[PDB]
Amino acid sequence: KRVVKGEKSFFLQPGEQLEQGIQDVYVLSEQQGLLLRALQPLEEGEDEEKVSHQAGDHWLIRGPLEYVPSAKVEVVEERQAIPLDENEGIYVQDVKTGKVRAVIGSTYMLTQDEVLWEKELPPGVEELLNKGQDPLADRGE
Amino acid sequence: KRVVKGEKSFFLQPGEQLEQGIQDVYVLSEQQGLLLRALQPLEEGEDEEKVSHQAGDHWLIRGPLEYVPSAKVEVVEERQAIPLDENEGIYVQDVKTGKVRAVIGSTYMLTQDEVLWEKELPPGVEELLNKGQDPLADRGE
Repeated sequence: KRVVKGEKSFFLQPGEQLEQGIQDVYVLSEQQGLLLRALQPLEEGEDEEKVSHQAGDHWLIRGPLEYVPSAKVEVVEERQAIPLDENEGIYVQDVKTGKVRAVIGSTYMLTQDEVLWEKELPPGVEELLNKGQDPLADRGE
Repeated sequence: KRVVKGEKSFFLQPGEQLEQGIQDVYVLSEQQGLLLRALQPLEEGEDEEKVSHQAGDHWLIRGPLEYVPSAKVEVVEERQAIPLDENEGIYVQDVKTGKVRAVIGSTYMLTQDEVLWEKELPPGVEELLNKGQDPLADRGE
């Protein structure tokens, strides 16, 4: 395969074929991210540094930038951040280890190897959490 | 593409085409603003300074001026200010962090990365806020 991008016009020479038509590039705000897996060992030096991936890896792409998918890379998931007030939070689980924790405070984008963990409650505690906002008359009788 | 603006008349040469017809420019009062996103990295030095944007950014355009959209810029939203008396206010949320606050006083235009946050109340408090303007006879019996 061969990936062609940009303001460019050309002829499909005989033998060639477009894979999935004319596709449009991924522009991303700083509230948006891409999860994407490597099919083959690759080297992508977009900036001065060089990230080197293995043939099964994942990584996350976040920020305000325009990304065109390489031929060796597969896009897995589109991510957004999660907006959190101070004294709000969510429970995330690092599935590489298992360590579920609570991230609380600023807005947060789950990185690679993180998934949302549900917290489960004993029977009747959930009915007491919401009533306790103003349980006045209940407290009365 | 190519953006043509002004008192000007010309012929569409063969091959060319207008995108969406003859369009009219955005004139804006100082109570009106535009939210608009960058598609590609751009440089727009309208004044002496130079704002440099990335390929996913947002920014806000406010004031009394006439704005014609560039080819690299996309208009996202038209904003107005919100008129506020002293000791009135609204709850806005900076979604880049999450920090919901209360802006109170002068009239206010939500900048980039701000959205309105709803404040929710316990059951029965809302019925007591409005009755307390003159709760005379209720207080009596």
